[PDB]
Amino acid sequence: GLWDPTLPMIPSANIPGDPIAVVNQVLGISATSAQVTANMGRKFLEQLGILQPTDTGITNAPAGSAQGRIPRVYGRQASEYVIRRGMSQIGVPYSWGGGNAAGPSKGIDSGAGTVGFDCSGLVLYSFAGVGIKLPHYSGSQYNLGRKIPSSQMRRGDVIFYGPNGSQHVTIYLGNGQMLEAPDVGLKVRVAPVRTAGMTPYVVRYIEY
Repeated sequence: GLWDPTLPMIPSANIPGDPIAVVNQVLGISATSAQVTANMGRKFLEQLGILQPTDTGITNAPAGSAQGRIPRVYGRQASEYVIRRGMSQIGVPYSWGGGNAAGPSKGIDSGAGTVGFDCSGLVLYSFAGVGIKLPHYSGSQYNLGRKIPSSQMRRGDVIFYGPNGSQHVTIYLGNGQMLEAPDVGLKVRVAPVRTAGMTPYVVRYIEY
């Protein structure tokens, strides 16, 4: 069928726009995922020695393009930083609708009382570290980046499930393993790649 039958066979949480990501009620400040992501992207570009005045920090490339703001010679470094961000969240609770560019957050519905990540929240959190700003919905994430045949997926590519990638999303680690925020009551985990429900393409956000 069209779905990974180990997970709920429904579209993933679809949270619109540019959510508030950081709140400090003592200082009186708040800022959105796009603001936090831009900040991280500028820092990353500055650490590569390439920050320019025209850089907002959002390092997004046009959907389908094989060229982006992060130079190819630095793409492995960028991918490894994204993977280390994601892996640092191993053990954080799953929460449906949870997560933003700054970390786990309260979800919606089954995730309303849990600070955690859902599938697309973990992906967006991870990639935010290098300025790549992703929407909080797996199906919208599936329409960005560049498609790679699933048979040719590589470490750092992003695996999708369900029609239009709507059900679930994970980060491929190589060697048949993936990082994911799986389902209610579980934790961010490494698990074997599942092929049931997998789309015929993975998405590459960082070229190298």
